[PDB]
Amino acid sequence: STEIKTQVVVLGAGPAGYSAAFRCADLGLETVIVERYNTLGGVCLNVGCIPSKALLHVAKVIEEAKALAEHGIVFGEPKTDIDKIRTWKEKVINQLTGGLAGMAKGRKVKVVNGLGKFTGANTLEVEGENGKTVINFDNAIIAAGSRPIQLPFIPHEDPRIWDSTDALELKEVPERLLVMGGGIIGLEMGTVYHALGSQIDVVEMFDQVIPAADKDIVKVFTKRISKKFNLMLETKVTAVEAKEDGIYVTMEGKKAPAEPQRYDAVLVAIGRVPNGKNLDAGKAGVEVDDRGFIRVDKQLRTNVPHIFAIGDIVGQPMLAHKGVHEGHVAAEVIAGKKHYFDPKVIPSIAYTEPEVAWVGLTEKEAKEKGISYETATFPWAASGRAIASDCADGMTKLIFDKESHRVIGGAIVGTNGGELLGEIGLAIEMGCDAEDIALTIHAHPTLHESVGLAAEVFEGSITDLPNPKA
Amino acid sequence: STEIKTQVVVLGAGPAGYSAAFRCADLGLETVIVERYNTLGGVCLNVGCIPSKALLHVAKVIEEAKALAEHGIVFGEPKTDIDKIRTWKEKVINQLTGGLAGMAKGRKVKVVNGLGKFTGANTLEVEGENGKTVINFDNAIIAAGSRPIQLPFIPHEDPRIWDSTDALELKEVPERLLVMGGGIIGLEMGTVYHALGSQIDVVEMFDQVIPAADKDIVKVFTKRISKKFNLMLETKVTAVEAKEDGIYVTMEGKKAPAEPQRYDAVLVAIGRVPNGKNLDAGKAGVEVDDRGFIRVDKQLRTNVPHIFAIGDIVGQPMLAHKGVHEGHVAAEVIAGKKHYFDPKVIPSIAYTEPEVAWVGLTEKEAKEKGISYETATFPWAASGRAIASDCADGMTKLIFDKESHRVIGGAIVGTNGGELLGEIGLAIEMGCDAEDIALTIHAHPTLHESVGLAAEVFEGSITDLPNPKAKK
Amino acid sequence: EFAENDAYVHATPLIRRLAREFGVNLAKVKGTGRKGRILREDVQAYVK
Ligand SMILES: Cc1cc2nc3c(=O)[nH]c(=O)nc-3n(C[C@H](O)[C@H](O)[C@H](O)COP(=O)(O)OP(=O)(O)OC[C@H]3O[C@@H](n4cnc5c(N)ncnc54)[C@H](O)[C@@H]3O)c2cc1C
Ligand SMILES: Cc1cc2nc3c(=O)[nH]c(=O)nc-3n(C[C@H](O)[C@H](O)[C@H](O)COP(=O)(O)OP(=O)(O)OC[C@H]3O[C@@H](n4cnc5c(N)ncnc54)[C@H](O)[C@@H]3O)c2cc1C
Repeated sequence: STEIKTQVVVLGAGPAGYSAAFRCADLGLETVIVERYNTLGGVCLNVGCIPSKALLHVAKVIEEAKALAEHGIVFGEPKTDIDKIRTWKEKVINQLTGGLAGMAKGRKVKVVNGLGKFTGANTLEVEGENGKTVINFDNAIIAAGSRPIQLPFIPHEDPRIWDSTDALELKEVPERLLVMGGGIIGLEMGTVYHALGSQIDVVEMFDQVIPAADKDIVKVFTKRISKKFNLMLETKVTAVEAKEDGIYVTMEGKKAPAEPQRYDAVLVAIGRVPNGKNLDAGKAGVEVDDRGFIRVDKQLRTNVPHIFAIGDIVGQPMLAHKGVHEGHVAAEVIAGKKHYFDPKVIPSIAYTEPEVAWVGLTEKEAKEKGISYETATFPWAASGRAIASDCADGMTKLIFDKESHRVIGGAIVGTNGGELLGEIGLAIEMGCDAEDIALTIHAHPTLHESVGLAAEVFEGSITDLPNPKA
Repeated sequence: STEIKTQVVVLGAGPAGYSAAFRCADLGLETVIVERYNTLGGVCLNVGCIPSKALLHVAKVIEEAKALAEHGIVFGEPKTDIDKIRTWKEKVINQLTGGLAGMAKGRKVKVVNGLGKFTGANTLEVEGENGKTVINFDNAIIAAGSRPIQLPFIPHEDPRIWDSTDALELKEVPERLLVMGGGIIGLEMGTVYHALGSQIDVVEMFDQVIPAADKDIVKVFTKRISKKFNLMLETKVTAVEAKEDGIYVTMEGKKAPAEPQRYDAVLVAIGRVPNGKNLDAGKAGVEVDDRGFIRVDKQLRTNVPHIFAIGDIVGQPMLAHKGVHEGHVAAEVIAGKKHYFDPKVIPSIAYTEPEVAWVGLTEKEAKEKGISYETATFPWAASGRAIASDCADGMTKLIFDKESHRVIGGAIVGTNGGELLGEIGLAIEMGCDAEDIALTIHAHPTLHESVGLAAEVFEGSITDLPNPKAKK
Repeated sequence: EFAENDAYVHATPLIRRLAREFGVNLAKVKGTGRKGRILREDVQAYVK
């Protein structure tokens, strides 16, 4: 039994956790990280955002190489070696995890490996490689993240029923693969495996993939992927059975095939749930709600004043950049700064082909909350940059308060569309109106100039399009 | 002959002129465009920005496809059909030139084809496909653009001596191509032909390529292109002689070969000169300076109050988006609006590999102006997106006023680096504090979150990097 | 004292952090910047 005393213990080492710990250290606090896996970086680095972006980049090049054939540059069919692809994915991750371990050492943040559970209001017990460590803390930051949802009628134990982690292991390219759920994670993995040779089926219970994103934005994306995938909207899996020749999924719904279909693999990507029930947090007095979230205020503080919680485990949206910024505020508060986490906006990007990206209010949300709004759209069919890069179906959309003309949201569907979110996010945070945006000179020819041109549509000054507001 | 009267005549149909014409039309003014080429869109659309970025996108896919083989995705050597690439480039251009003609039709803006010259303060004459058309006008907007510099001792009439227009025509893939000039246009053309198989030499008289860009940004760029190009800095061309077996170029300077070198083609891309002397502008009383610029005030007026000028022809920077915005203001002023052209920023992008992009003040300009500044950089070696997209040598740089902490300049070097300028340019226009940028939540993992992270470097709050601004 | 009102919604992230640190009602701060924007000087002047 080892025993340790620290000012701050951080439970979990994903983007929220290690950002919190590193901020604590930089502010002079003695800090320990507890992490049950052998590397830092949590879900995002090891089995999430980073490996999936790496495989989506390979997928994007493969598709760009083929699109060039009509242009007079003819590549031969790519010879694939999924073992080398995997070994490169693994190299990318190890470079980043080593760099995290190195910054933890440079900041003198101790890393304790093993599973942590609260035993008192100031006591954390870790069960790991070195036996049990008892950690006495002045403050705790819970950052234990989330986990994939499983369905019970599914034989999840079968090695052909995948979660997102299985899909990112890249153990094989199944001839026919089903994606359950039209969420971003599922569509990204379908994008990857299609580029590698898989026939992709997608079953989604609602009337559109990516349900949070606006209809006009998703209409463009759906038109594209409806040629690469067989997409079953308003359809539900009603039973799954594992046989020796493949997994049999019977569906009920509009597009549901009559007969049980056969697949070589099934990716279950129907969402994620928080890990808040698995920490004995109640032994420290911490309130955990019915869904397993640990609720916090805008200083990321739980109902126990010296215990904070950050990242996926406190609520939606479950995204790495939210967790990172929450980790900074939690560390700053503990260090004595009167800081709060209250962003106007949090961006979301689907790294699909084309990308779908949005920030601030959607039209759905604006309608619910009763905001009087007006949209302005720039079609990429009029963008020389987009035509010259074969992405002319894209679209850039801004959303403005009708009366004040301030921007309150925006969205892009298109190749490299995610990178345009930076300007729109900043515009909302700075309180820009359409005129502020339209009058800023944007570089031509670029995709991001479509943000200024959308503002010009609203202002009635646009000249790269017909101008109905003249 | 034919006689026409209009409220506004626009001379030239590039980004500056057609934007001015269409804005005039939207403000209710009777407008006529004069254009010597067969299509609208000027240099940018027909022999400029648009065809170059089309070919650059081809070059970037070629090089990204080769780079994938080391990671287990082996494309065979690319079989290339030069004339099919020509056809595709022209299909891209024709889609936009048809769009501009359609929008001119819909706004009822007449296009007179031919070469226009002023004959009086209120009269312009055109010679073109309909013969002579004399155009009486209440207002004129001179938008006649610029042209490549030529040197007197260069035999430009040889088909192997190119300007940028020749280069975009894709006449042949020369085995050895000399690029004269280390500016943006010549570097971009070197990037295209290198990817098509040319060996590329670049000769630049100054001690760095892209002279306006900051030294630290260009250092990253120069390290990459030095693998692909023979870069000859502080070197000057002194003679060019056409022989049957190729073009022999004599150079002087630090890396000049003793012997004149043989090239299959020479691209002359040493800069551009305004067309202001070629218009008989003097016949309308318009003053043209000795460089050929038609200088204008903040409302785009020349010395003759009803005659405006916009775009390359009024001064540096010779960029399309400058001309577009000047075009809008000139039109708005003719329509009676108290509008001014005085942007805080005008962005610049080199679509090379990697791209070099900057906006606002450079460190060079800040030192000239005597401004107390601090830089903050985020290296892409620390970016998961850059690593996982195989472009980890990039860098993002913000420049802050040391006293006020407002952002006054930014720069990127990296793959897709140019698309990040939009956020930085707006941040400078809106006078953002470094904290305003830092506290804005940028999506992860992306290249553009490096903008936020660079602000966190300045603020001393960064955790994705060692923090030298941390406590002791 | 502090409230998440319309002045707070419109303010920049710097001013929102300043206002919340010092318990300021931004509706009572007169912005002297372009288009009524609330500047850091406005907030610092208001505390005294
Ligand atoms: C396939 C996939 C792709 C994604 N792509 C993106 C994307 O592009 N952009 C984006 O913003 N987000 C993306 N996400 C979401 C992102 O990964 C998460 O939002 C982020 O990792 C949350 O960070 P966190 O620190 O809150 O939690 P985590 O990173 O999940 O968890 C922290 C760590 O704590 C550990 N832990 C848990 N309980 C204990 C315990 N009792 N003791 C010790 N250790 C414990 C966990 O094992 C984990 O390593 C993706 C997720 C997935 C699955
Ligand atoms: C290879 C290359 C790449 C470039 N890439 C970029 C880039 O990526 N980004 C960028 O911002 N800029 C770029 N530029 C510069 C950009 O093309 C110019 O800044 C822009 O075209 C200037 O617009 P303008 O309307 O002022 O002039 P122009 O586009 O030159 O238009 C003037 C038009 O008027 C015509 N004309 C001239 N005199 C007469 C006359 N007397 N009568 C009738 N017609 C006349 C000309 O033939 C021309 O069509 C590039 C230029 C080149 C050469």
